[PDB]
Amino acid sequence: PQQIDALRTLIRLGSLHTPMVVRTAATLRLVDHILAGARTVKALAARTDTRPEALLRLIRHLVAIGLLEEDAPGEFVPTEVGELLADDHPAAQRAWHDLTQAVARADISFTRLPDAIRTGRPTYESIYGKPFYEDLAGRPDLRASFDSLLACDQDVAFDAPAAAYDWTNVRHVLDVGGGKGGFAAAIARRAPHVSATVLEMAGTVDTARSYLKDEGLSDRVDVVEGDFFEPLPRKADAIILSFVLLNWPDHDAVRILTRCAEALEPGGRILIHERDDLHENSFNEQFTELDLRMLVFLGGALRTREKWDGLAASAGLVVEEVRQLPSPTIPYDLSLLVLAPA
Amino acid sequence: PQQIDALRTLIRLGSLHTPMVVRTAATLRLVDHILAGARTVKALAARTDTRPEALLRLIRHLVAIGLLEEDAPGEFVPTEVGELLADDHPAAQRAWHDLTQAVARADISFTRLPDAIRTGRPTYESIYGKPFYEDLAGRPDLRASFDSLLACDQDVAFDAPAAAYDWTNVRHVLDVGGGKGGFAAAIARRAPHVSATVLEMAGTVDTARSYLKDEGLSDRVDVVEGDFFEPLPRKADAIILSFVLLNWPDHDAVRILTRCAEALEPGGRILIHERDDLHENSFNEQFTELDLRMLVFLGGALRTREKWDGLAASAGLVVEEVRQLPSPTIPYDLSLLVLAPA
Ligand SMILES: Nc1ncnc2c1ncn2[C@@H]1O[C@H](CSCC[C@H](N)C(=O)O)[C@@H](O)[C@H]1O
Ligand SMILES: Nc1ncnc2c1ncn2[C@@H]1O[C@H](CSCC[C@H](N)C(=O)O)[C@@H](O)[C@H]1O
Ligand SMILES: O=[N+]([O-])c1ccc(O)c(Cl)c1
Ligand SMILES: O=[N+]([O-])c1ccc(O)c(Cl)c1
Ligand SMILES: O=[N+]([O-])c1ccc(O)c(Cl)c1
Ligand SMILES: O=[N+]([O-])c1ccc(O)c(Cl)c1
Ligand SMILES: O=[N+]([O-])c1ccc(O)c(Cl)c1
Ligand SMILES: O=[N+]([O-])c1ccc(O)c(Cl)c1
Ligand SMILES: O=[N+]([O-])c1ccc(O)c(Cl)c1
Ligand SMILES: O=[N+]([O-])c1ccc(O)c(Cl)c1
Ligand SMILES: O=[N+]([O-])c1ccc(O)c(Cl)c1
Ligand SMILES: O=[N+]([O-])c1ccc(O)c(Cl)c1
Ligand SMILES: O=[N+]([O-])c1ccc(O)c(Cl)c1
Ligand SMILES: O=[N+]([O-])c1ccc(O)c(Cl)c1
Repeated sequence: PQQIDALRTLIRLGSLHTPMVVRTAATLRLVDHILAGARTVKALAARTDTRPEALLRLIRHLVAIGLLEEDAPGEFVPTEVGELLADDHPAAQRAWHDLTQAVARADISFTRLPDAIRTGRPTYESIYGKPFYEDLAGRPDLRASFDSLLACDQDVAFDAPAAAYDWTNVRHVLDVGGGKGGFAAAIARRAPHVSATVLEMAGTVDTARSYLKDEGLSDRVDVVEGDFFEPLPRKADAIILSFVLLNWPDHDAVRILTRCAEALEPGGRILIHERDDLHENSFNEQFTELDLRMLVFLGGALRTREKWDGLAASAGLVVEEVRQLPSPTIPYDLSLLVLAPA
Repeated sequence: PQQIDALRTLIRLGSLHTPMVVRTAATLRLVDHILAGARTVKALAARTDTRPEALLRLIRHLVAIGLLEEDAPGEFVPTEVGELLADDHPAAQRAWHDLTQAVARADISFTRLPDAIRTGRPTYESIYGKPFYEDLAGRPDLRASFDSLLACDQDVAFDAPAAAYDWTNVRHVLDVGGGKGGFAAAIARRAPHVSATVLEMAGTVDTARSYLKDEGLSDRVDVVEGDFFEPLPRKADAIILSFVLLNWPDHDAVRILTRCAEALEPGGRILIHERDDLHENSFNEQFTELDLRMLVFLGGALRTREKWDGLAASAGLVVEEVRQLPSPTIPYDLSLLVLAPA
């Protein structure tokens, strides 16, 4: 029958149990326990305190989708794909799929995706009771998990964009929504003359200070607790917005950009570190995953190249330059947009 | 980099937004509206009352995963795979993925899959407030949706198993949990001498009677409202359990089989219509989808061939024969197990 291939393709794409099986495996640390020697259902059930027959039924789907394989009778081992759920694999995919950590927990928001397409508004609060960052504020453990996930690739998060900008004429940097201070730290290492300030939320500021202290950068990078919708705590030659604006709908993104514009020294620049696909190039799974997460988590959005041109104008800014960043690790197209006063 | 293929494979398998995007498209009847002439985002937003920019973002992922394609600038059409979401396509995949119909609604149970692997118990009640069939009992609209989904393929559901059994020495049939009476009806057509009784729950009995009335079979197939954990309403030469036992854990399945055994005429047989994969043949997506749905919806289970041998023994029965059924439509391996008193 001619449509069976198409049918199977649709059913697979539409299957909700398959990603939940992957995330359940991640959460139970199943692959770690297997690598440590528990290859049978009875051994793995003991290690995870799960019911043996129910665990077998989970394992059966993990084999069907190619994450595990039955090596000997009743003995299971990870495939090349399944091995990526080992806890210390550099892609950190176990943590990214762990239902007790911030992102896979937030992904439950997708169960109300129709509401988000109707309203353009996030569904996270309807599930967890508070909007995303307020929820993280009330759950320091989730805050910590979130901060660690985002920084899982330091070359992409911090080193590549720091290396792609000329800091020679920069004296002061303000990193707005700067997380644990990784970006500010990478700049400081490359540009010894720079002093930097990280503006962040409660909880994150302590992680940031502790990180910078560990790095021996406390004297060059300070951390300020604050709200980037209010006047910024000081002026700067370079103001960093690294994966900040995508958290926000257009009217909020403009407010943040305007606060940054108002804090620029003469000759200063605003640096945006984000995706910037041309619209015609944006129909890809990397763009849509992050963009749709921003919708249901936060009501934010990824902006295509043509939108960035528009957003800058509204904040009294102009796009001076868009620097296509190298991909030092995985092929993941990122840019550094450089904005100047209009 | 050598692991990028494996990484992409894992990320796709683990993606929760992708099936929710498919189910959102199904629920919004997007493909139907496109086929009817709404090919632009602005036309489709009007037809679905969704926010245009949010709908574009949904459509972008539908293109990325190959369900839609951009035909002309800003105009979208279904692919060969996407066309299967048309409402009248025989595979009924739009309805099976519609979040307001019974099954895709029940699939939200998978968001608590770790609890089900730990306990072996369903998560449906924890989401919807009542166990599965009690919830359907309180929502006649969902009951109706459920009954219609299961019967979407009448050749597989009713005609094939009816044609695969010799009714010559059968005078009375009892179809236990017989749904709308489709199986009983198919037997009645093939075996004019048979009288049949459908035992079902409230609500379903009215649909059954109405269906049989429409079929002109009221005089040969009657419908009884009842509970198959209680003594069965009469004796029979053939007792049908078509996709019933998988709804139930082993101890409940044995109780049902025992009630059936207690209602058999001399020489009678119990006919089980279900999957019966050998365990070594069960590591496939058809088996696991249904098996894992039974776990989280109901705490039920698919039984492999070797389990059926064991279950029959416990009910005072013996497997006389397992008839591998033909697949008149899609390749979906089903059997008719014939059980006799031990
Ligand atoms: N109103 C607000 N004021 C200051 N920071 C805020 C804020 N709302 C959200 N944030 C911060 O915005 C950050 C976005 S995550 C970005 C982290 C970092 N710039 C990186 O590239 O890795 C979060 O750390 C969050 O704490
Ligand atoms: N306690 C009970 N007594 C009688 N029927 C029950 C029951 N619990 C569940 N059922 C029925 O069991 C059926 C399982 S669905 C099976 C439908 C049909 N035999 C077919 O093959 O298509 C449902 O229709 C449900 O109403
Ligand atoms: O083709 N498949 O892989 C497939 C999977 C699950 C199903 O329920 C059906 Cl009907 C088919
Ligand atoms: O999947 N990710 O999120 C991810 C990000 C960066 C990486 O270097 C790798 Cl290897 C993986
Ligand atoms: O889940 N993510 O990939 C993700 C990335 C960046 C974010 O700011 C948030 Cl809030 C989530
Ligand atoms: O999509 N993300 O959220 C994400 C997060 C961290 C990364 O290094 C990369 Cl490359 C991507
Ligand atoms: O994809 N993101 O949203 C994201 C956020 C923070 C980061 O450091 C990186 Cl590298 C990526
Ligand atoms: O050329 N350098 O001095 C230099 C310094 C830091 C970097 O990350 C890179 Cl990539 C280069
Ligand atoms: O390789 N991919 O397809 C892919 C998709 C989403 C991601 O966040 C990343 Cl990091 C990679
Ligand atoms: O996917 N299904 O559930 C399904 C079942 C029976 C069919 O004939 C077809 Cl075509 C599809
Ligand atoms: O979702 N399903 O495929 C499905 C099939 C049969 C059932 O009895 C139930 Cl309860 C669900
Ligand atoms: O898996 N199911 O639930 C299911 C339902 C109806 C069918 O015709 C088939 Cl073939 C399969
Ligand atoms: O797969 N099932 O569970 C199922 C249930 C009822 C049916 O009529 C058919 Cl054909 C299949
Ligand atoms: O040979 N017959 O008489 C007959 C009757 C009904 C059927 O469904 C089939 Cl398949 C065959």
